[PDB]
Amino acid sequence: SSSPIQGSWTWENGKWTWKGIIRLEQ
Amino acid sequence: GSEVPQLTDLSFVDITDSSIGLRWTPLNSSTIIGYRITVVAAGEGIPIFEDFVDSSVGYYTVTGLEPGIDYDISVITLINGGESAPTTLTQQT
Repeated sequence: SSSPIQGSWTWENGKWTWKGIIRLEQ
Repeated sequence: GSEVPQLTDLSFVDITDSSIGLRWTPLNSSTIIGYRITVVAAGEGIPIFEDFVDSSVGYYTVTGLEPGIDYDISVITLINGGESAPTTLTQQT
């Protein structure tokens, strides 16, 4: 199902972490 | 068309204003160990306390946030990993 908003995976610090603007928007 | 499960991307469910239903699907290869969710509030002199949940519970709930406030979150994935040294070229003259 489609979600209000979605980000993506980011590779950094020799580790995979999920980050973005802030909590789920709208 | 058969048993070939690829990497599953993270997904969000039960989204609210002061609460959200964070859910993720661990990788069969990813080490099965309790994960820690870190959250930071910007509209407060102090950030919210983290939480530790077993790996079996690929899902967790975090409430007590504030609307109209910028909350900085971070999903850290700590896992040992599968056995290293699979198949490579061995040095030999």
